[PDB]
Amino acid sequence: RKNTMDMYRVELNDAAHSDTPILCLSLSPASDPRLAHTMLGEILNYYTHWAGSLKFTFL
Amino acid sequence: TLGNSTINSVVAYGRWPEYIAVAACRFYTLDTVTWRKESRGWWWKLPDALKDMGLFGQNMFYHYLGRAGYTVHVQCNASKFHQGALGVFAVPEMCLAGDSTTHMFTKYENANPGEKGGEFKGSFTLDTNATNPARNFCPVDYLFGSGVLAGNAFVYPHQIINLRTNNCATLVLPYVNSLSIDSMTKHNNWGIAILPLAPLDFATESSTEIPITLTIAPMCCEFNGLRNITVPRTQ
Amino acid sequence: TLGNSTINSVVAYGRWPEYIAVAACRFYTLDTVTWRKESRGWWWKLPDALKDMGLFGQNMFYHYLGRAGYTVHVQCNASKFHQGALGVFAVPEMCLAGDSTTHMFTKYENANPGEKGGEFKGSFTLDTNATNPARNFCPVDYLFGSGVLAGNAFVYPHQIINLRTNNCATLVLPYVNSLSIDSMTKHNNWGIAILPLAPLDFATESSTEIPITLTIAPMCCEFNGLRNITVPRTQ
Amino acid sequence: RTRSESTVESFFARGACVAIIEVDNDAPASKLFSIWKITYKDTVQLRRKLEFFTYSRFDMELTFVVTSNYTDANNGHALNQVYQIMYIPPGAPIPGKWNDYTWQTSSNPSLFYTYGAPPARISVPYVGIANAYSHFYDGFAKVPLAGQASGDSLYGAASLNDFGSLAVRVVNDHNPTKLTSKIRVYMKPKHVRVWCPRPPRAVPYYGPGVDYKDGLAPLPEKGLTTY
Amino acid sequence: RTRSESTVESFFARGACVAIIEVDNDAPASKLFSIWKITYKDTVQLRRKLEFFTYSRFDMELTFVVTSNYTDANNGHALNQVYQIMYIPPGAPIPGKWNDYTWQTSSNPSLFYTYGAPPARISVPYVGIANAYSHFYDGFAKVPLAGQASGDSLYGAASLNDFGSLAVRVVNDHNPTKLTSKIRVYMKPKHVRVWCPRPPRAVPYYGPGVDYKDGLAPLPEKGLTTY
Amino acid sequence: INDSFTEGGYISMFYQTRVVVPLSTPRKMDILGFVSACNDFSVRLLRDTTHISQE
Ligand SMILES: CCCCCCCCCCCCC/C=C/[C@H](O)[C@H](N)CO
Ligand SMILES: CCCCCCCCCCCCC/C=C/[C@H](O)[C@H](N)CO
Repeated sequence: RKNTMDMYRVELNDAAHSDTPILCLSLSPASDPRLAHTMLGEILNYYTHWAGSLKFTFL
Repeated sequence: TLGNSTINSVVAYGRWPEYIAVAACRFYTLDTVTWRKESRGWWWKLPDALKDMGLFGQNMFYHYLGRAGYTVHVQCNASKFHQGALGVFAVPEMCLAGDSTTHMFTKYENANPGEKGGEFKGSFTLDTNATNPARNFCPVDYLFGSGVLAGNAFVYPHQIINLRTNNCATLVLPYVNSLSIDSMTKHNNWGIAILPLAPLDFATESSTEIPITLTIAPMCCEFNGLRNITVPRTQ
Repeated sequence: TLGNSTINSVVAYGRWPEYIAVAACRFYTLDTVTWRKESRGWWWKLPDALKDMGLFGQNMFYHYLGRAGYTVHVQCNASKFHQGALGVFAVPEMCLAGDSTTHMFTKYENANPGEKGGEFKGSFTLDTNATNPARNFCPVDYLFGSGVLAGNAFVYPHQIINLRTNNCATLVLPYVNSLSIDSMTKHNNWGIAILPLAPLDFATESSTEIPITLTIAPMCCEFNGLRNITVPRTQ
Repeated sequence: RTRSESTVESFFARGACVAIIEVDNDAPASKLFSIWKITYKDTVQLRRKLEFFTYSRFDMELTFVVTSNYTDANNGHALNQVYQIMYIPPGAPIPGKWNDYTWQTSSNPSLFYTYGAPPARISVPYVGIANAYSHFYDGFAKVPLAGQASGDSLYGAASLNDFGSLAVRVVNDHNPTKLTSKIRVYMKPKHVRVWCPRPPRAVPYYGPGVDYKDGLAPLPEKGLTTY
Repeated sequence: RTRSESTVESFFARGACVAIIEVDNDAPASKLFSIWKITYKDTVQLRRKLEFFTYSRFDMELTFVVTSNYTDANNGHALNQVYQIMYIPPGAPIPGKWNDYTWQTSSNPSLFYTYGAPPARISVPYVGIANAYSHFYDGFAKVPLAGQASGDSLYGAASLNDFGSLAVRVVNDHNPTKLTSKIRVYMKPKHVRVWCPRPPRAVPYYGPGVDYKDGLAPLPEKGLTTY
Repeated sequence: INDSFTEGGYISMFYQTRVVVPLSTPRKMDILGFVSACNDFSVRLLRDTTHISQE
């Protein structure tokens, strides 16, 4: 999936309920490879220190 | 929103919870149960169901006296092509009938199952093992588990989840007791009973199952009598 | 009196503890140590020493961030025919020297012993086991365990227990840190060091031993960042 | 008699040597560029003065004294050298070669020094991520958790004293002759505030921590009843 | 916590290397003078920073760092060199020889730098013929017309980013010995205004346009359910 | 950068209930994630990035 459009899609299905996680992310907005190359991460990689709240939207 | 936890409503007896700890009292999600076509119903006891929930259980077992109201949120979604109805009842002093010829013979470990709770039965079975009795509840659904007609259970605070209309129920239960504060390990102030009023059905499928999830937040919590930790016997 | 716990005093740096939970923060008694003629000294770390103390330890391990001051009460009584003196020192960021040729090689389980703490040594011993290194502290008493002369330790907040004068010491330590609040499991804000300034003696007895008891109450406690429980690795 | 010269400001109002960074100007056994991690614990005098206290805030003044010499006699002459000193804050790409792209220093602060000029000098403010610098940290960066194999971080090591590095090179293309240069770094704290006095170091330093190995018997012999 | 260091001014307030112009001081295989067309697209760091936006206005500060060296050992000594840097705006005559009349620079701005002096520096205002600089131009300089043979201009190329060149020579008459010099050009935008933010470049640059050829798989592998 | 002392925490997603569809409906579907900073966000100490290099 990496380096295609499929890397942006997380698949859900209608299977029976389970307690397994759907996705897992580290709150490292500049060094986690999944957040580093977003606009936020790109801006952060020009600086050394960051502080403040984050917003995660899921569609 | 209560604490760091976030997300019609019925306030039991029109009385919001009130005071006569703070971090510990938040929404906790119990284990999901599976609504099938042949399901008879489920029950839980409060505060028993929350006894192993983070700091709230620690405060329960570290104090002699505790009191709390609750906010119970039942979640159950299906398609527009599903049908079925659930009744969610909050019963103060929800005593359940036993299974033996001996009165009040249900043991503590079975009367306090925890977040898993128990299930209603369709009929009454008498436990005959005398050497090793089960000493468990035998709650019959149409007797509402206590020798009363389930049709009249609607005198209790309640909500109805009709699959064609809504997918969630919210009950705000104030602390109800003959005392201002009691022992949370000796006494369950509330019981939650969920009965299928209309059986679950889905077109040309005798296999459909849908999950039901309960999320319960204690409210207006008070604890008193700090001592060493209580460790109830388990089975 | 702090909570249900009840009973000169020195306020470290003249600053009383202050805010930037409430039941959990009370006096707790650690295990008693035995002052002998040949004793070299004892040390503890705070909040490490209180990590298994009722609800305070639960709040420590359930939250990401915590802060607290302390009230430390050292208790040691003897007769009018005993002699000896103890120095009780409260050291912010009490780092102790290790035992190996590798810098900063002391492992987490040895740097956080708990309510038992550790003891000073009279001389420095270098751990030579390379296959299975001990990775423990080797604090020398006259070096105050950190490469400084113990005689100057009196620049820290301190009390002296002179057996002919007093039998107890009380230190009120405010929260001291470069941050407003930190991780209580990663970082020890305070260290307590007790050194025999004058050796214990009793007439014509080369056997006398007397107990020393520490009672510590956290104060002005704050916790933030409730999540699942932290379970540190043990040895 | 006033105490003007014993104020904390006056006590630290001196440029102290903290590093000698060595570089070479030679055709590519040599070191065409050097990386120095920024710290005051490579030397002893300033470290001992600072460790009188637990916490501190201050701005820092850095001065660079540059000296150079030929390696061989009558091997030839050389034109005046230019030196680049690039600050690499933690996370920025680190040079791996004398000529790699990182020296373009589009966002990194950089200093170009001409040999024979007066020592270079810059100032920086208090840059700590905490409210003060920690001279001592009694803790770990990671807490090892049950389930983890044999969270093994070093005792006392934390990123609260991670300030990046200095990368130093000679900008000139390499002479036919070999030249060696040393850049001495001098630190001066300014506008100093300090907290929690500690007893001074009594035995030789051993590593960046408080560990001791040798010279544990500092005090001499002196009779009790002898003046 | 203020955002003073993330303002557009602070983001670009750095001297970035954009060119290394090489010249020789030798008797007339050598290059006695060099022409460099003025652009920020020879390097990557400043280009990537600027291409966060579509349009910009700013003044420019140019700094010149000059280094030089002998080519042969013990070949002899040399007297201190003087360098001429002449700005040739588009249309002005371009030098064709080291000694041609154009170096008289009667109307062209010129800079004479003495070796060993601090790096040279000039400033220029916003000089765009449009109301802003265009980092991206989605068009052609010529529209090819029916009837024309096989108006063939390159895609994206327009004279709105034509700023002339720098001609660099050594003013001194040629030594008996060969000397090589490099002039590094550092750009700093000032009083910056920017418009229309764009996503940053994700793959290696390929030419002055937006074309890409290599390194098209930047992102690494990372499990979906792995922190 | 990745540093233990300044670690941020964990973001996770779970099924509260399951996803339910009727007949003649796709049983697999996609979600997409977006991230941004809030108005209290700030940064310090400008530095060069590791996301661009020149060869
Ligand atoms: C452009 C030429 C280089 C100029 C930039 C120099 C580096 C910037 C300063 C980084 C170092 C911060 C000051 C250090 C403070 C001490 O290490 C603390 N007391 C550590 O506890
Ligand atoms: C007399 C010594 C030489 C001094 C004169 C230097 C040349 C004058 C400046 C010409 C260059 C204009 C500034 C360039 C701006 C960027 O290229 C634009 N962002 C292009 O989009």
